[PDB]
Amino acid sequence: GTAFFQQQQLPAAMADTFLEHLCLLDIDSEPVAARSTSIIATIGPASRSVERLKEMIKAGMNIARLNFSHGSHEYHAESIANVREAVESFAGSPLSYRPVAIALDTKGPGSGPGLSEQDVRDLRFGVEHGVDIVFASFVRKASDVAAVRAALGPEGHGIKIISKIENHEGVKRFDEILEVSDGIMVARGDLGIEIPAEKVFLAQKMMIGRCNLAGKPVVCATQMLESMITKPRPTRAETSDVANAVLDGADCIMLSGETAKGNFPVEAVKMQHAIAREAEAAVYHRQLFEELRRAAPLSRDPTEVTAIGAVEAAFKCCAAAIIVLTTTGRSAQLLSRYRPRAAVIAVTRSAQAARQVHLCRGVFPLLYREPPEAIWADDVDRRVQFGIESGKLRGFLRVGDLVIVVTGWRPGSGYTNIMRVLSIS
Amino acid sequence: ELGTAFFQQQQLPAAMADTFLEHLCLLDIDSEPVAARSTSIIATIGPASRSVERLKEMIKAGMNIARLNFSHGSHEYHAESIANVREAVESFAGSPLSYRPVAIALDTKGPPGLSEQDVRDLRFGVEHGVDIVFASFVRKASDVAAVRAALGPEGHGIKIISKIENHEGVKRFDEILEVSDGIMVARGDLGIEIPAEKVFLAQKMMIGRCNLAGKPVVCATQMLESMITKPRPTRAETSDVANAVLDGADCIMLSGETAKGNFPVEAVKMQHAIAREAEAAVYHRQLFEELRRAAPLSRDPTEVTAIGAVEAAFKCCAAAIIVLTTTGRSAQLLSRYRPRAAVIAVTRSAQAARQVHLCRGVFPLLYREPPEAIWADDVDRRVQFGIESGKLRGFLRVGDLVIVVTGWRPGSGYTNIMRVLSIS
Amino acid sequence: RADVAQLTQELGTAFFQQQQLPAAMADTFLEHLCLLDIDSEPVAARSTSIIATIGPASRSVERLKEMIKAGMNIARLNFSHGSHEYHAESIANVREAVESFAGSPLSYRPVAIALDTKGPGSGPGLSEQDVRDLRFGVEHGVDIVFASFVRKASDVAAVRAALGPEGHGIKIISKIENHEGVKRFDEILEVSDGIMVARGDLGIEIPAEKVFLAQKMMIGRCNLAGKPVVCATQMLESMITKPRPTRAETSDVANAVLDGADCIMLSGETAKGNFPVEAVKMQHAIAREAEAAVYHRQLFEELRRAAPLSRDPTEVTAIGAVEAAFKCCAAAIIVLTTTGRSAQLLSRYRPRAAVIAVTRSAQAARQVHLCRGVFPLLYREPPEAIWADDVDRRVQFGIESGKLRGFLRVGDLVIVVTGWRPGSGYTNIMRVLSIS
Amino acid sequence: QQQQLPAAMADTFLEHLCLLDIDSEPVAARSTSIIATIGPASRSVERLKEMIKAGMNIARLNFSHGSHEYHAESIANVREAVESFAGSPLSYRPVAIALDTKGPGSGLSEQDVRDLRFGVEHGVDIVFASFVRKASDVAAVRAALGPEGHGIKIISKIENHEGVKRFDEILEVSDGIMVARGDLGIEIPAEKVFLAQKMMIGRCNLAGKPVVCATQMLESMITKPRPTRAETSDVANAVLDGADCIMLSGETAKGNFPVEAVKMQHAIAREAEAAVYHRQLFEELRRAAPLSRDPTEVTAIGAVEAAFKCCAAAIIVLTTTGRSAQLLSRYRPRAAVIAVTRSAQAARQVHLCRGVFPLLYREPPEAIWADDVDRRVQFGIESGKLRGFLRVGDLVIVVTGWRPGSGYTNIMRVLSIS
Ligand SMILES: Nc1c(S(=O)(=O)O)cc2c(c1O)C(=O)c1ccccc1C2=O
Ligand SMILES: Nc1c(S(=O)(=O)O)cc2c(c1O)C(=O)c1ccccc1C2=O
Ligand SMILES: O=P(O)(O)OC[C@H]1O[C@](O)(COP(=O)(O)O)[C@@H](O)[C@@H]1O
Ligand SMILES: O=P(O)(O)OC[C@H]1O[C@](O)(COP(=O)(O)O)[C@@H](O)[C@@H]1O
Ligand SMILES: O=P(O)(O)OC[C@H]1O[C@](O)(COP(=O)(O)O)[C@@H](O)[C@@H]1O
Ligand SMILES: O=P(O)(O)OC[C@H]1O[C@](O)(COP(=O)(O)O)[C@@H](O)[C@@H]1O
Ligand SMILES: O=C([O-])C(=O)[O-]
Ligand SMILES: O=C([O-])C(=O)[O-]
Ligand SMILES: O=C([O-])C(=O)[O-]
Ligand SMILES: O=C([O-])C(=O)[O-]
Ligand SMILES: [K+]
Ligand SMILES: [K+]
Ligand SMILES: [K+]
Ligand SMILES: [K+]
Ligand SMILES: [Mg+2]
Ligand SMILES: [Mg+2]
Ligand SMILES: [Mg+2]
Ligand SMILES: [Mg+2]
Repeated sequence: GTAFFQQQQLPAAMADTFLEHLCLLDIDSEPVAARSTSIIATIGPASRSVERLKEMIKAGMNIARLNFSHGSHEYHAESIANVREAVESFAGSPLSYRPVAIALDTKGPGSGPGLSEQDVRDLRFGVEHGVDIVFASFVRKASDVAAVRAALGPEGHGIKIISKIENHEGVKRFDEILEVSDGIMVARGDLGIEIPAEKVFLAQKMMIGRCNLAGKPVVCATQMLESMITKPRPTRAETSDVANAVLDGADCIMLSGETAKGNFPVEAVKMQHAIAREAEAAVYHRQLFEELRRAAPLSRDPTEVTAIGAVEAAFKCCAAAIIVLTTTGRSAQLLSRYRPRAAVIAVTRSAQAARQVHLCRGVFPLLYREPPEAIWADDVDRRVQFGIESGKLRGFLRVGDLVIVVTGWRPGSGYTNIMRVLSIS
Repeated sequence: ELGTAFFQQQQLPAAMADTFLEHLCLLDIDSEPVAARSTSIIATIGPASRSVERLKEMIKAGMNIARLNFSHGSHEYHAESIANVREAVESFAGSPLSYRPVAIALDTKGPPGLSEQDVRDLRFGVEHGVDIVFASFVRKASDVAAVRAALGPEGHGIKIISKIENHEGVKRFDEILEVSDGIMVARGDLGIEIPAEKVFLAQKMMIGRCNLAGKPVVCATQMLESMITKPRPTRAETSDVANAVLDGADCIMLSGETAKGNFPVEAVKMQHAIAREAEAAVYHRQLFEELRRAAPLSRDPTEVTAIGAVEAAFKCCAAAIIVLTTTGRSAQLLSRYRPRAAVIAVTRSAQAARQVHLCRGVFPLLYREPPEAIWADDVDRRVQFGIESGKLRGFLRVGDLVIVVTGWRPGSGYTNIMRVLSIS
Repeated sequence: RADVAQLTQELGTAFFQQQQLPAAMADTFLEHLCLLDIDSEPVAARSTSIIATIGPASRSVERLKEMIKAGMNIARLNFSHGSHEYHAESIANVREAVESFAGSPLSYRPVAIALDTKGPGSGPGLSEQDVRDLRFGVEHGVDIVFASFVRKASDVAAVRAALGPEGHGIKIISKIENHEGVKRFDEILEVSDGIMVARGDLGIEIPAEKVFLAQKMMIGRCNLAGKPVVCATQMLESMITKPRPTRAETSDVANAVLDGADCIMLSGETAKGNFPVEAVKMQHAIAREAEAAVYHRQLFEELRRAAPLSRDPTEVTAIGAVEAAFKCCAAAIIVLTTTGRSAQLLSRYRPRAAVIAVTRSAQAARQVHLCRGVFPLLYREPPEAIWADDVDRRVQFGIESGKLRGFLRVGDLVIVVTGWRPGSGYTNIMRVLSIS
Repeated sequence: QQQQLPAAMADTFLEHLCLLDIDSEPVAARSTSIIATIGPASRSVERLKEMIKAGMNIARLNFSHGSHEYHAESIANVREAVESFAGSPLSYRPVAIALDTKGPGSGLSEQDVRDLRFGVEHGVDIVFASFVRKASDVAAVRAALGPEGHGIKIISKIENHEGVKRFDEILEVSDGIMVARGDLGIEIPAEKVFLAQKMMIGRCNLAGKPVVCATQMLESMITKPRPTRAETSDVANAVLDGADCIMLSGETAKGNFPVEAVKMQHAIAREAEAAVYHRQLFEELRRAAPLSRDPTEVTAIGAVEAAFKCCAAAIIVLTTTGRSAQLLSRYRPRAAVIAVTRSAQAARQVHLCRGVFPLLYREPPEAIWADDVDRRVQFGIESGKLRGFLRVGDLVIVVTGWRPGSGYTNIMRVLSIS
């Protein structure tokens, strides 16, 4: 239909140049797709009430951040329990249940060179309480990431380490840090004090670009909607900053004081949600996909090979979604690195992977709870049908849509190799 | 890894260039072609190439399609030539490393409508089971419809390749291509009907439009003309063959060179050698991107699977794309995106195996095994047949990655699956 | 590597590490972002003009001199506040601070005066207060009018009519502040001299989360049209009370420049805030960093591809001069202009080289601040007897001022743009000159 | 529209090919120079006048055949036919004389030393040096031309594997290259010659140096009045590849249709030049060309950019050595490069550069240098109007210098005709 091609900035998406793409942006072209940039909300006095956390989950919060710079272990354990109670209050309806990751933001090394003793204790607290992510403060070199990894012990092997770049050394040693990290956070607060304030945008745009190239998650953080701590609406610079972080290529956007201590935690989440949807439709996918494809090296890994085939197939038919079965989240992450316009619906039995895939843009995790079928092929199909039924319920899919389905040839992680074109019935 | 030697062969340094100009500068005469020759060779069978023994040598040299020119000879003469082609083709039906399907194409004499002789010759083609018709002097869409009507109740599966030989056919090209299975740039008559210095424009335009439409295009006439009397061609002749391949031609043709000349086998060998060199020199980076950008969005799962499979093949430098096809359509749709990987088409149809030679880079395998009771097993047996033939022919080695294209249920029109397999 | 090797041996590796030059030679926009370096220092003069609102915090002659030194190019007078007497006093103070540096072209900095109208309130047509304020502007010789709440082409015709016969030279920058203005944008831009993305009212008239789409669309269309575009409101809002801005604020300023804005504006930051000079200095520092981070390779190619073929010799000379400037990394393009038009046409192709515009018109010297990368040099000398010698004196004046201000260095290449006959509209010559 | 303008505005090379129209007639003058070998079939003064009218720009004398006396007679006949049109200076066409050496066979041969000395004594403009295989071979040819031999342009013939492999070092010291396909097709596999041709043409286009495509281009025309389909295709593809010159050997030296072979190359080259995809070509030439601090190089790119912006009918350039015209030519403008020169040798040698139309200025010098320049520019305009290049209302780009003498080009002006 003609109405379909007027929505989600589709006239601007078919432009032959970036300049004509900008000229074709339409304030009346309403976003159609689900919001793909994850929202991280920092927990605190303003957002710990189980009833308030349910409202923030409904507003769009995907990751709950625990700032270990404030509060005791007892306070953070209560935070975790309240988060989990609000999240599990929706588990009764599996087709609409939203997983929410728990991220521990460390205090940092302070005037020291290595892992502080408080960080060692907080990291072990995280492992004991099953946190999904660590936002490691003031990472300056690859050895800092190794020390965080060592402090998590043998039972914290699955925890994702997102390195916070907050100073000149972190920016200069970026490549070595990214190589050993699961992802990066552009921690603009400290970075804006450590380097000239007028240079932060260069560091942000560089790090987002390099993470997009590496296929690793990147978070844009601090003062995104700062004025919303006290005011019900943000400034023009604030909405622009959120939209530009999304247009830059950020996988996640973050709220600090806006959700931890402010008077508008639910409204700050709703504002980030509304801006991110508008900004994602305004992404010039033609140039982005082409540049991601050209820059990505050749690969002999069947997961990586299937992912680019599926993203290409998804673009060819305007697929509403790419449904992928995943154990660790990796197959969904490899689909995500090519920035498809189609939503990546990731079906998994791992509650931890379902939480952690929120770090990857455009990945919508679905927690599958059923015990395995006796016939593996039937078990794979029930999970694909679960993705279709959830997608229909959530508005991602309709009858007649085309979907790309990504599976593997055998059980277990690391064997994704099949891409199938499916029509929604 | 694949090794430094791997990335110096088949013009791979020139393939990674960021501009077409840089790509030309990086072409290396020492960079040897490794992939199998993907542009099919059509050889005209006449007095100089009719014998069963000569035909076996032409098949070994690379002939994929045998052309019978109905402007010369009689029905009896061409029936004997067809029988000799089939005898030479079936002489290799043992050793699978030598058995190659060979299509039979009937080139009509030409025309106020369809000529009485054309109606009789087209009827002869149906009775003798020809695979293709090269229809002479097609000027408009109604000319194709007349040839289509003459292919009668039994020959609707025969491919009609319209020969564009005059100003009217060039001007009415879009309407002709829409109703034809493919096109032949018949340069001989075209060079007399329009100024000789304009033929290259017509050739480049028609090849481009056929590539865009995803339909086969043949470059024909005087490609190696001097080889009718001389054992080696001129510098202009080898250049013409290489440039037809670089232009985007699916097939290249030999007329008098193989029908009446003194070096028919040498002419086939020469076209084979040039085509291999020219295919490695194709700038796939720009070609694939432009084919992709110009091709409209599709909701046909075969077309969607094909672009996914070609993208996947480039990503891992796949040795081949193995496709299961009954009519040849799934292989044709893979072929339109010009993959560097060979498209191994496994089929139970002898006709589809011969006809897919019209599509660049499609290597047909005719499968004769009895069907398995379980369809999923029958599919795996043909996929393994393609891998084993590929290993035997030199396309594949253990540890290689291949892309496998199949459908979700039996029958034609359901291709929707692309799998990345590691060769064991 | 080979398309920079000889110039790298000549100019040195240090030259090619500054002003984001490694990021500028990238083959993709993605590679360009990856190559951005916080240690790559900006070298070029700041090309995006700063508009500062003059009010209670920035009215004094002494404060205004500090603001001019900090980088203020255009003084905005908001006719929504104050009286005619109040704004006349502000204009006189701006002119006194500006003329305190008139002693030498090396210290002179021309500053435009812009009148921002109150608007039509609930009225469809021009308000009676606007008619009086517009006549005040003509009587006080303002250079620009920022016309509030423009909704259609007839609104700009009404503003033009209210300026009378003596306000023909005044530039009209239409403020787009509502849904109707955005929808009728093309018809408004066609009759306006430029546009202002008035985000404050626009953010109330349309959903706040859609303002960035309107800003990016309008900046793109103005860049395509070759007309000035201003990004305005809340750019450094927190600097009204704090000495440093938020991370969102510096990002917003950098992104307005990266979007293609010719001017950036400060409102309460300079009108009523505690850090007016610091707000101007902050916009100057961010704009210099953001201009070096512009991906000129894609920008110039896209401006070329989108611009139609032209038979106007000024337009033809401008693209030839911008192409020549990029080829040799020219330090500047010196252009002779009467109305500012030849400098504007150079400016639409976004050269990295500074456009030094030599003019005798004091008004054109002030108004060219609306065009990104145009540095106005007012020529005060009496005309020579021979026209060709007058032109050469003006060109040498640009070179000597450029050397003294640091734009030009010995060994640099400059591109010189002149005409064949006197008078406006005859630019047709481009010359490559080596600085000795 | 004419001259493949619908195909020229295409956004992709594929769509450009699809838009090629056999009814879109070429309008611009033929840019690719034709080199014709002068021999028994083309030696007469009367035959040479018809070859000049057919389009011959450079006369090649093959020193593998004939004697010094024979070639001197051929040179005299070429000069007599060329000067028969000098009465009308606005339409006179200069013709270069090129000496093709015999070669080294089994250093520089003693016969080559004598033939090169003959060339200097007879004022040849170009040397096509046979079997160049390294930079030292070019230096030997340069030495054999003596102190009174720097004026002659050395075009190195690449005819074997070593020449192809050491191409970059040969191109660096040569004025240009000839893809000598005859010997190259015997020295390397015949099916690889197209790779060597396309690589060498690309590298010469990148270097901004002339490249000639030679041998068997219209071979069948030695005995037949019309060429084969492969032959016309080969000529068109050499032009589409980026060749500055195309050559006729036996077709003009010993064949039954020498004038027809020249006419055929002229007709094909005009069609192929209009089918060049300038959008991609200019962008790639610009991107690949290095940054430069030379004002001639800087003015050249500015002028070519300005010409495309207004669809300029021509770029009129004043040149002493031909260098300013060569630097304009390397950017492949669609606009004709009309090179107004006082040097007769420069007017002949500039035929090696695609799209350069040489004009010999034979009017008296004006008193004011500034006045003298304007008359050389008006000369270009009057010749252009007479030859069909220009019409009243057209836009031209004029490339002049700031001071007399070679090496000072730095000015580009946009001028409206009449
Ligand atoms: N040139 C010719 C070609 S063609 O250009 O390759 O089409 C084909 C043929 C002949 C040609 O002369 C014959 O003489 C001939 C005689 C008797 C039976 C059959 C043929 C024949 O097929
Ligand atoms: N923010 C303000 C702005 S604006 O937002 O930058 O336009 C402008 C002004 C004021 C602001 O506070 C005043 O208080 C003011 C008082 C008395 C006379 C004139 C002004 C004035 O022009
Ligand atoms: O993204 P991961 O962790 O590699 O998971 C992909 C795996 O998921 C599957 O699709 C389903 O496997 P399971 O039945 O073990 O969940 C496998 O075939 C595939 O290897
Ligand atoms: O190219 P075609 O003619 O559509 O053939 C493709 C068909 O081949 C298959 O892959 C295998 O089908 P069969 O088992 O019937 O041969 C089908 O699933 C698919 O529809
Ligand atoms: O940019 P404008 O307004 O068209 O002015 C450019 C004009 O300036 C000049 O360079 C010099 O003109 P004047 O002698 O009138 O100052 C003209 O040749 C040219 O037409
Ligand atoms: O093309 P070349 O060899 O560099 O020389 C072109 C020369 O032509 C001029 O425009 C005019 O020079 P002349 O007075 O010597 O004819 C010079 O200014 C310029 O240096
Ligand atoms: O730690 C952070 O979030 C910061 O410094 O911005
Ligand atoms: O019929 C043909 O093949 C021709 O005319 O070239
Ligand atoms: O008028 C203004 O400046 C605004 O609305 O932002
Ligand atoms: O010498 C030549 O010209 C050749 O061999 O092609
Ligand atoms: K912290
Ligand atoms: K025939
Ligand atoms: K106002
Ligand atoms: K010779
Ligand atoms: Mg911090
Ligand atoms: Mg014919
Ligand atoms: Mg307003
Ligand atoms: Mg030779």
